[PDB]
Amino acid sequence: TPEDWKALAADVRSEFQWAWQGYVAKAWGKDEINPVSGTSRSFFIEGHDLGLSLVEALDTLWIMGLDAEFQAGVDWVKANLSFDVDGNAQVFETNIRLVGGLLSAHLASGDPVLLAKARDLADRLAKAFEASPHGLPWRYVNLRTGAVSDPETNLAEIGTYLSEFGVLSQLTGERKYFDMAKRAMRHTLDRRSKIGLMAANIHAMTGAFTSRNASIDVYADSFYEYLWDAWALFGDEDCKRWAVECVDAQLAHQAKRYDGRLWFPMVDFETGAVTGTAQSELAAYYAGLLGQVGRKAQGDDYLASFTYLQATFGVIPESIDVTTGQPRRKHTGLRPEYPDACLNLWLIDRDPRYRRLAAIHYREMKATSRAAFGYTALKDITTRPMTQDDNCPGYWWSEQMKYYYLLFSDTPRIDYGQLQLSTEANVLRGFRKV
Ligand SMILES: [Ca+2]
Ligand SMILES: [Ca+2]
Ligand code: NA
Repeated sequence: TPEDWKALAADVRSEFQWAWQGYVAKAWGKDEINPVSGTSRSFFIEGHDLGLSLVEALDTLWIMGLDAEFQAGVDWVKANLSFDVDGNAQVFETNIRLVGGLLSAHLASGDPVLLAKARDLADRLAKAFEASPHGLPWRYVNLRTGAVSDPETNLAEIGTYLSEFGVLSQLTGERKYFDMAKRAMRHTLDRRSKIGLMAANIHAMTGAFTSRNASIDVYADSFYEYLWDAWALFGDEDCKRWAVECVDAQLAHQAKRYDGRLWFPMVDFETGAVTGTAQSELAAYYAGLLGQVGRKAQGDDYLASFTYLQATFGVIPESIDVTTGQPRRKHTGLRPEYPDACLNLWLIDRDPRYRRLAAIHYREMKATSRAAFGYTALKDITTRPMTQDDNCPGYWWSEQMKYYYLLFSDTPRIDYGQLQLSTEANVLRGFRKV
């Protein structure tokens, strides 16, 4: 019997609403729910929660037509959320989760307060960029005082701002945000090796690389997304060029086959010698990026490596050894990158294969991660049954339930031709208001 995609979408929505009810009951205004114990935890600043999961959920709720829930969340933000806090926030996570989550909720609703708050937060983050003579952000900033800490940063944490900051520039009229984000990316691109790669680790004050490892994976990942995304969102010609050049260099020097499967291990950024054998589950975003930049066959080949992991292990292992294709770790982070890739590739030509694969992933999530008050990360994927930890990461609220719903629902609330998603799946273009 053919899959009833609309029924599956309705199931995703039902499960999301059920999870939201758990959040309201156990973690209202708090950063994350721990859905096994039915408690909450902080994310950015211990003991000074910022409603993280609530903010992350907002655009998802609106897209699903969970309007009462959306408005309850928006109304909480408007009454309660502020960033004048004497504590250190990680600049990267704060931008993609809170600035981006407020922006997508603003674009869905039109509510000016959500933009005001996004902009206030971005101005606090800007101090981290201003503290570097290169415009490379320090990793942490005190939200009240502007004091910075830890300049030993990485491509992802210097280069995952241009989508949110560029949208701020469009909405506010002030070019400073776009300019600040782009300058940091240009810094590392200008320091590409002769083979077109950047090392993943960089110092905000010296402006120099602090390792020799080029990566598509953790430390680097979303830098490469945001090059393409800035072309798509802003028509930036430099970013269009850079996106394709960077991916070309990765395909030339990092694409390696092991046991017939495509992987992208770390390599020396100048010599191309392989320098690692690990691949994170988090690398699966790259299958979608490959399609976006005009390398779809390569993207499908890379997706197939993760499809192998899903078919073999049920849940994709958090990290694997590329030389054996086996897990390196047994726990998980309830990770969204497989349906991320499926949605991004499906947006190209609507091939139902991607729906098939994402449905496996959703059903596996239901079979493994469901807990009393929501969905949780896993302790051990190798035992039967798989054992659970006790945490619903904030990104779950923005990412995989949205990906599944967008893949299955054909919702009239999104213009699928104009849809743009941040690395946190915040919708930054494509809302069709009712
Ligand atoms: Ca991401
Ligand atoms: Ca992306
Ligand atoms: Na969101």
